[PDB]
Amino acid sequence: APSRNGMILKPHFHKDWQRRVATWFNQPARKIRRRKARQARARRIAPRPAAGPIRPIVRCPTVRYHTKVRAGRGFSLEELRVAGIHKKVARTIGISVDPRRRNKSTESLQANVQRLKEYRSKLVLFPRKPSAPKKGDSSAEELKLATQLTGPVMPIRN
Amino acid sequence: MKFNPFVTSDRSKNRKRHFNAPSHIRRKIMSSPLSKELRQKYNVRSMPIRKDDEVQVVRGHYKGQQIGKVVQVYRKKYVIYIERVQREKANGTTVHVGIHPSKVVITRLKLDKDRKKILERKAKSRQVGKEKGK
Amino acid sequence: SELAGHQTSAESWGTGRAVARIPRVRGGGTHRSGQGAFGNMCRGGRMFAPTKTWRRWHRRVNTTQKRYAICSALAASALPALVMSKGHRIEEVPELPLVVEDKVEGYKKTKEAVLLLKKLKAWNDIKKVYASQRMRAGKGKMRNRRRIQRRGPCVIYNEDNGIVKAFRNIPGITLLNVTKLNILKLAPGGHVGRFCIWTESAFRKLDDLYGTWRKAASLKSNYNLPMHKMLNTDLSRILKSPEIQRALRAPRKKIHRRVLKKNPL
RNA sequence: CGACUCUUAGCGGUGGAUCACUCGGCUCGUGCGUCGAUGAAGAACGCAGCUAGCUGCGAGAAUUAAUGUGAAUUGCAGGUUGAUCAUCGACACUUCGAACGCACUUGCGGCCCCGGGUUCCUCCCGGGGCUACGCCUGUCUGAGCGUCGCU
RNA sequence: CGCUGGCAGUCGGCAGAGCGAGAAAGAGAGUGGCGCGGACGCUACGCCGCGACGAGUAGGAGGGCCGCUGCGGUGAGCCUUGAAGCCUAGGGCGCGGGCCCGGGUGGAGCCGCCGCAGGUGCAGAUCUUGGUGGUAGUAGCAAAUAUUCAAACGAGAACUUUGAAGGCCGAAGUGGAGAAGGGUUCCAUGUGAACAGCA
RNA sequence: AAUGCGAGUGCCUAGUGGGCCACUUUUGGUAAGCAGAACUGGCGCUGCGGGAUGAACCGAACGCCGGGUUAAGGCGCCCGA
RNA sequence: AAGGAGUCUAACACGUGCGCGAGUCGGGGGCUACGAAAGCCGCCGUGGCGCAAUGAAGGUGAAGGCCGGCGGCGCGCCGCCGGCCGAGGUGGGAUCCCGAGGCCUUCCAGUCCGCCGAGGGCGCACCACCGGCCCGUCUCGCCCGCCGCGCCGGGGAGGUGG
RNA sequence: CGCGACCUCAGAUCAGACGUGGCGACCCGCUGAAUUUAAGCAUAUUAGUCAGCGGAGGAAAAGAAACUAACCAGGAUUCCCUCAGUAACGGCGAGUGAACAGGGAAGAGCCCAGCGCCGAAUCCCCGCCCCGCGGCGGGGCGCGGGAAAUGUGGCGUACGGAAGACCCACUCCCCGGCGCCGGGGGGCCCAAGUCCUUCUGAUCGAGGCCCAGCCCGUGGACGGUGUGAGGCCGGUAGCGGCCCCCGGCGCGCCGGGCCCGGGUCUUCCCGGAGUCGGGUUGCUUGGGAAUGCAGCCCAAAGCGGGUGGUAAACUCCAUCUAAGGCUAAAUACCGGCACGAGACCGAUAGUCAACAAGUACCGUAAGGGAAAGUUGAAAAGAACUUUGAAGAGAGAGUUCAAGAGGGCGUGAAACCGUUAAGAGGUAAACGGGUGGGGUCCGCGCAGUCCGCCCGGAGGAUUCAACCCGGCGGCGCGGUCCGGCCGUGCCGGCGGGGCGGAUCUCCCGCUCCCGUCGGCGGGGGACCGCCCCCCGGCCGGCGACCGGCCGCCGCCGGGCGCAUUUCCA
Ligand SMILES: [Mg+2]
Ligand SMILES: [Mg+2]
Ligand SMILES: [Mg+2]
Ligand SMILES: [Mg+2]
Ligand SMILES: [Mg+2]
Ligand SMILES: [Mg+2]
Ligand SMILES: [Mg+2]
Ligand SMILES: [Mg+2]
Ligand SMILES: [Mg+2]
Ligand SMILES: [Mg+2]
Ligand SMILES: [Mg+2]
Ligand SMILES: [Mg+2]
Ligand SMILES: [Mg+2]
Ligand SMILES: [Mg+2]
Ligand SMILES: [Mg+2]
Ligand SMILES: [Mg+2]
Ligand SMILES: [Mg+2]
Ligand SMILES: [Mg+2]
Ligand SMILES: [Mg+2]
Ligand SMILES: [Mg+2]
Ligand SMILES: [Mg+2]
Ligand SMILES: [Mg+2]
Ligand SMILES: [Mg+2]
Ligand SMILES: [Mg+2]
Ligand SMILES: [Mg+2]
Ligand SMILES: [Mg+2]
Ligand SMILES: [Mg+2]
Ligand SMILES: [Mg+2]
Ligand SMILES: [Mg+2]
Ligand SMILES: [Mg+2]
Ligand SMILES: [Mg+2]
Ligand SMILES: [Mg+2]
Ligand SMILES: [Mg+2]
Ligand SMILES: [Mg+2]
Ligand SMILES: [Mg+2]
Ligand SMILES: [Mg+2]
Ligand SMILES: [Mg+2]
Ligand SMILES: [Mg+2]
Ligand SMILES: [Mg+2]
Ligand SMILES: [Mg+2]
Ligand SMILES: [Mg+2]
Ligand SMILES: [Mg+2]
Ligand SMILES: [Mg+2]
Ligand SMILES: [Mg+2]
Ligand SMILES: [Mg+2]
Ligand SMILES: [Mg+2]
Ligand SMILES: [Mg+2]
Ligand SMILES: [Mg+2]
Ligand SMILES: [Mg+2]
Ligand SMILES: [Mg+2]
Ligand SMILES: [Mg+2]
Ligand SMILES: [Mg+2]
Ligand SMILES: [Mg+2]
Ligand SMILES: [Mg+2]
Ligand SMILES: [Mg+2]
Ligand SMILES: [Mg+2]
Ligand SMILES: [Mg+2]
Ligand SMILES: [Mg+2]
Ligand SMILES: [Mg+2]
Ligand SMILES: [Mg+2]
Ligand SMILES: [Mg+2]
Ligand SMILES: [Mg+2]
Ligand SMILES: [Mg+2]
Ligand SMILES: [Mg+2]
Ligand SMILES: [Mg+2]
Repeated sequence: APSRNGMILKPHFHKDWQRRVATWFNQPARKIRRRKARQARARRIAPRPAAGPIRPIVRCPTVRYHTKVRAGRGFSLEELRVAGIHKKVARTIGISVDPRRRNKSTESLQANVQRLKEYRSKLVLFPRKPSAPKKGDSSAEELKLATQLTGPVMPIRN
Repeated sequence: MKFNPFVTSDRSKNRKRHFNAPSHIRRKIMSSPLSKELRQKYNVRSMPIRKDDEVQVVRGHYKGQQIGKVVQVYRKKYVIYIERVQREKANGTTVHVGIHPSKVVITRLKLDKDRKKILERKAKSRQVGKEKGK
Repeated sequence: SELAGHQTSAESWGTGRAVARIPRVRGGGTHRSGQGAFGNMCRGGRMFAPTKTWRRWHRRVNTTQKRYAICSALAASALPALVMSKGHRIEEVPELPLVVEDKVEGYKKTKEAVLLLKKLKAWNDIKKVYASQRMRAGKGKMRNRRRIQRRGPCVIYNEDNGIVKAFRNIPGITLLNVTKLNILKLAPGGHVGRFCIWTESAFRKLDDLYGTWRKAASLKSNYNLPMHKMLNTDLSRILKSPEIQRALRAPRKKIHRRVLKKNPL
């Protein structure tokens, strides 16, 4: 029976909700597990960055967010083709690639091309054979100063 | 303070593992201190007690300057029977009064091939700790 | 357990049979036969409103109030009467913001810590902790809370070069980093005024963590010290000031008790 | 005064409350996350010097071997080249059970190989190995007035 | 309950001790004609003074230095020179909830204060479980004709055993054998604790 | 105009929603300790003195006490007078 | 004798305490024995709620007044460019401001510090009312704009619904 | 007639393999209610939930768009926050109820069929030789056997691909052994009091341990030991040690494979059918002229098809490529193994089960299902004497204690026995008021002290005042010298850090010819605040003072020799 004044409330507690109750008492336990897995991965890829491959400059759709910019899934094949990077070799040097992306504009395309060029200038590439250097790789003075990057590679700022 | 996450501080768990310990664990549990004459000679503070050890009581009714051979090491009630610590029953038959090994101090060890090795292991591991401190 | 008191199969005998209509255990040649199964009043059975795991155990407190309580607990530790009323034996302590030098962090033996606490005249608090070590009262002894004592002085350090190992075996001594100050250890029991021993590298970062009233905190994003509701709090000196005293009426301190009415007739 | 009855106290019974203990639960969290035709889970029946239950084990039956440890087990007897415990990687593991020769009475077989019997002559007895269903690949033996080719 | 009353003025030899009185306002400043002394107070969430008032079901609110259990602090708390619990024709306090001492019993832990938390207070629910009364040494040990004498064993005999009687079942039996079911109840010896509603 | 009294205002809100009795007015009914209304007071929710007894009648409403005096009733004895 | 019955979670309302304040909140994530705690992040404030309402919706979206010059209507109005003033008023209203005069010691003038006070004011919050503005809708109407001169867009006055 | 192929189909205790069943907390595929709510009830709600059935794994499932969107566009799946109790569904009642965008946790992509080109270039099995040999593999032979042209393998898959030619560029990828180089499991061990007095039945209690403040402490967690132990013992701490086993991370070598790419033109090729889709029926969904699924009927196309949240026609757009397949992680876990912890319960509680508990017992059965902890520190568990047939006693003895005597810690209430006291014909009990008798208490039975003064008997190493030294208080020392602070204020031929939606030499990259314009990036200037040095006042030192000086107070030591002062 309703009281004098109040809301008409519709609580969704008419099923057997007490069977499917999810408690969060293992939340500080899963945070430590995720942190230990993150640090184990970061030690497994020792000079590679801990965040992973570099993500491209991406506009957001759906007019509430069309002014912001974001990290996307991968660089498009048009962007890699203009930058001069083969699509099956880009994933070996930490460039994230997805083939689904299109390039409607020119300004975002050239921005991601410049993004690829500046990452390629910053890439310190170790020889495939450690005892013998190769042609397209870094010299020995840069490998001894090569460290591990923390956080996202070339962070995206509005 | 204990920092090992795999060692328990639970009272019931420690009481359970103590009172349901296997016999070779009860041997290490039922250890006795050495006298100060043997301590300076062997550099060993305590040893597990054996059957043929001469030992001296320091606590209870039977404490004094008397030294007795262990009659037996009855590890089921966590206790030893020593040579002259005994009690007359009603009928006149004497039975051994049990003393805990922690309330009794060894004045003479029974030296076997293994118990020399135990003293040497304890002495080496004490001198490694002394060298680590120094 | 949610199955407690409900693992039985039982149905009420109903009216008739001169029994009180409670559910009863089905059949059998045993003691548990028509014996009363469900309900809070019955032996065995299920309790009234069984406790559930999804009770709100945790509370969240606003960050500004947590910092405000940290500031109030820290400012109360530099006052004499408030640390005396916490019971800490500090009658021979030379200064109440007890600040020591930075070689204290390089201590690695507890003998150095004990000797430092004796030279700072703080060892009488550890003696009071030793005198206050006793057994607990009640059911906490069989729930791994058998021995209780008194919280002693708190030692605050900037960097750890062995000071936690040097001090951690002394009963009552707790160690807190400057950047990780805990209200639960700065004011144990909810009462302000715990005795604190600082180092100078510890003492020179409080103006960086909290700021003054004109310079904001540099290690926090945007935190200032809270404002005072009342600047001069010594209302005795406020009240017997000539500014206030001239603008008062005369005090009417004469007691006029009741008059016994005599009959004039 | 006495019997009986009522009240209170002392002491004694009946009863097992209260309190103090706790090798037990409940809840939360972590790591691992592994059964079976090479016979699982479950069940039955046995096994100890004196042994009913519980526990452990399987005719090698409160255990064998190996390794670690190092002088006991124990309620009573009996007897360091390693007693007892723990680990367990070797060996062993009765009957029913998906349960497997046919059935479920603990009944009836069939084939092969051995030992007594006999002196390969089949009987009889004892022992051992095979003998379930479905299905995959291959083999062997076949069927068809199925489609043909040739004598 | 109201006076949304009064008291920071304990203003002391750096002193002058007051604001109850019918009549808005200052015991105001300047400018010219010896003896070293003086109770209590004020946990201001405290203390003090005047009046008026006091019923209570359902119900609502406030205060509990009322009570139980556990946690964070705190009593340089209590304790084998005796804790908890229990008993008491003992001494008391509080309107009350309740509490503190004395004696005895007992043998190992317990409490006060400031906060926190709850599975936190019983006279009832034909409440649950366990225990015990009156009834009450009462109802009752009454279906199927019946027992008696002597002896033995034994601490003990109406009931056991043996003998002598008197009886019954009276061949569709109170006889002699099986099936189902039972599972050692069969047989020998010993016991008389418990059972065989007397023994 | 007299008399008397400090008022005004806003939220949240339990319980209740079977009633009954009496003077007067009054409907149906032969009538009812019957059924149904109006007004006010009670009982319910409330003890106390009296009506011997007593939900409602008369008096009077209640913190724990001492002294005095009354109300409604009473003052042969029970039983104060 | 013992056990024994308004509990826990979620949602909402109102009151109360705290912190910050047109903002506030890390609850999710990440960094770095008690501690599964505490601390920190600010280009982790995404996001929630509040700061703007109204209409079914397309949509729209919260003072004006005076003066000078110009154009039109026949001294006022409308439209058009420049200047200045500017967030309403009436009544009640705690508090606060001024002060005619006065608060004694022998007697008058006589400055400063206070205290009271006739009368007069600025008026907090809040209430009643009258106006004003925003959105929907109705009625009466005359005008202004240009890139598309139009079944275009924008405005005025008077009621009324939120 | 016979013989030989192929097809289709049989039988074998043929040779070699595989499946069955269990558990099932979490997962996948079906099937599937009614209690209940709607204050009735039938649609709805309960709820795609309980029950039923099948199938797995350490996770499962899902998963690299026939997608979201309508934007300046994003870009596999799974999970968290928010969207959101919203759009929407609903006797539009009760109630039900998503998705996108955004922020994160994690992040990984791929392979066929077709279409084509390569001498079937491919795969399986048996015999022998040597090696590996405890997850049955490697090379070498076999005029050995099969599978496969009704299509195996290599290239190749929607992100395009293939082939030829032109150019540029590759000499190092994978696995298996041999042997060598620095996390997990197990075993053993490592500090310091039984030091002196003292309580006890026993101490782990209490007191002390000098100037190494008893000793150790990277060890003061816990447990045991005759109460309550850092130092008696096991342990605990420690990037502590020693000894085995397994695995990972690497190097050298042998036997093998693989004999490889990128770019611009040119010529070719390119897709999954009783499936999409349509009608209808039934279930389902928030999905509403039909969200998904399924039965029946109809039944495709290739500038095609699907989607574009209102049915339909026309016309543009946008976006994917269905009808084939694989894939870790973040996520779930009341079952199992092994652990740790607790503001939980403390034997009528907590699991039914602290104990010979799914046991005893009941029911033909499916099933139902208890009760039940405590001697003592140590059995030292009561020898022996005596009565009785014995159970039972009486002595004696043990123990600190039998007032702990084998269901024995503490031992309440109800109920009963006895002793003592009091009482008794209106059942008992009760409230108020006294009285009497008891039991104990007041450790009652000559009755309170305190201050001042006077009087009388005494006794001190004694008063005031002065001297010296120390300490404290106050000081408008009108304004003494020196410091410190200021949620104080101004200045500067001052040095610096944060912030700004105040402005502007080199540098990356970009359009047009080393020239010439926009934009990503460090200075540099400006402004605000703060910090540190300088001068000035102001104000404080009562949350925050030092030295001299002055006054006062107190202490200690002198001097005071007693008409002072004090003591009983
Ligand atoms: Mg209501
Ligand atoms: Mg229960
Ligand atoms: Mg208690
Ligand atoms: Mg009695
Ligand atoms: Mg047996
Ligand atoms: Mg062996
Ligand atoms: Mg061995
Ligand atoms: Mg048969
Ligand atoms: Mg009242
Ligand atoms: Mg009593
Ligand atoms: Mg509780
Ligand atoms: Mg009761
Ligand atoms: Mg009778
Ligand atoms: Mg017979
Ligand atoms: Mg017969
Ligand atoms: Mg009998
Ligand atoms: Mg009536
Ligand atoms: Mg009333
Ligand atoms: Mg009345
Ligand atoms: Mg009458
Ligand atoms: Mg009276
Ligand atoms: Mg009368
Ligand atoms: Mg109770
Ligand atoms: Mg509020
Ligand atoms: Mg075969
Ligand atoms: Mg279905
Ligand atoms: Mg209904
Ligand atoms: Mg109903
Ligand atoms: Mg119904
Ligand atoms: Mg199910
Ligand atoms: Mg299966
Ligand atoms: Mg498995
Ligand atoms: Mg999978
Ligand atoms: Mg998505
Ligand atoms: Mg919302
Ligand atoms: Mg309707
Ligand atoms: Mg639904
Ligand atoms: Mg999304
Ligand atoms: Mg991320
Ligand atoms: Mg092919
Ligand atoms: Mg694709
Ligand atoms: Mg102990
Ligand atoms: Mg001591
Ligand atoms: Mg200890
Ligand atoms: Mg000590
Ligand atoms: Mg030790
Ligand atoms: Mg040790
Ligand atoms: Mg260790
Ligand atoms: Mg389909
Ligand atoms: Mg259905
Ligand atoms: Mg439905
Ligand atoms: Mg369209
Ligand atoms: Mg449409
Ligand atoms: Mg596909
Ligand atoms: Mg697919
Ligand atoms: Mg798949
Ligand atoms: Mg923990
Ligand atoms: Mg139980
Ligand atoms: Mg109990
Ligand atoms: Mg007991
Ligand atoms: Mg005793
Ligand atoms: Mg006892
Ligand atoms: Mg005890
Ligand atoms: Mg007892
Ligand atoms: Mg009597």
